[PDB]
Amino acid sequence: WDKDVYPEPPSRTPAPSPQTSLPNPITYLTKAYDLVVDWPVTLVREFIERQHAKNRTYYYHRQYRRVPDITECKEGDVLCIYEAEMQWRRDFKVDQEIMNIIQERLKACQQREGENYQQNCAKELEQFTKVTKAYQDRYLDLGAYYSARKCLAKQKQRMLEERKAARQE
Amino acid sequence: DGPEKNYEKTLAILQIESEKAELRLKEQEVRRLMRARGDGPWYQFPTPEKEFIDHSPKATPDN
Repeated sequence: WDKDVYPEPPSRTPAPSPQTSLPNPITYLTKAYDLVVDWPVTLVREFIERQHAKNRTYYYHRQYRRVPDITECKEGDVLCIYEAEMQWRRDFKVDQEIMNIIQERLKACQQREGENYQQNCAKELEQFTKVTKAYQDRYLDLGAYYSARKCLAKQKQRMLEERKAARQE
Repeated sequence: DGPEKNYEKTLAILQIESEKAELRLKEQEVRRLMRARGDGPWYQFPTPEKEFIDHSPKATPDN
């Protein structure tokens, strides 16, 4: 729908270019299908659309504002920890949906490129592998009881490994 | 009603139970100190009564 989140290259089709002096049953069946099925269906949907527009109603998104993270939180203060764990779990669900979006992009690219996919579907491939490695360095080796504190301990161990690495000249 | 109710009611319950934990552990250490040393109102074990002593003049001086 939003073609910046869900990009779709334009469906360039070749002109028919026929050689036979003979008919194609596809096209005339398409005409019949249109003037039989698509016309009453479009009538019904236009009716339903104008009846929506008679009494239109709106809904919103609930922007959630940021909160003191758990690193700014004291050992034992259960209220701050609760709020921080909640915003973490929120971001976690959002990250899963991001990963789903990128997997969807990858699959759709694979299908449209079809056979010649392993040369011109590498962009979405790398955009999948990078975010995958992020998720792996962010949420992977936890368990069912994941939490902000566990992700933080993981990040801290990894930063320690990186410090010990860059210690080497 | 909405999410604010649940969120903030949870926060109330959390402060309640955290305070209760604090006070339970405090009560434990308090009882420990009061029993190890009788500085406090509790665990003050009884002593002999003072008012039933006779202070009057006796039959001998070196009572």
